[PDB]
Amino acid sequence: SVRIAVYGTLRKGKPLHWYLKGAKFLGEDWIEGYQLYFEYLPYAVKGKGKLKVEVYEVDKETFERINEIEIGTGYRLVEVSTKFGKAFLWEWGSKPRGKRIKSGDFDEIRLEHHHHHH
Repeated sequence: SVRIAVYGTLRKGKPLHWYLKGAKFLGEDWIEGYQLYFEYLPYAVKGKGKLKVEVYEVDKETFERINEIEIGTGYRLVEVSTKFGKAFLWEWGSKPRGKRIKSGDFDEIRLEHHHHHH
């Protein structure tokens, strides 16, 4: 069993969340020392600010499957502290791209959707 903290693509409702359909959701938390950027993909890089994450417990097979996904190419595995204990997080390994999401919450993009269609 591996504990992971996801801030983007793997979060509930996001493009790759189906990989976590069998995982156990522990709750959300905030990781200090990270900034969030978004172009076509979400990027968490070290910097001043806090990052919203969803923390899950996944089995070995599930973790290995996720860590094999092609899109994970540009991210590297790091460890972060969460209120549920240490967890792994996929940190973007290059300069971030796209606009900064000031709230540190990937859901800010949905708020934009809300503003345009509702």
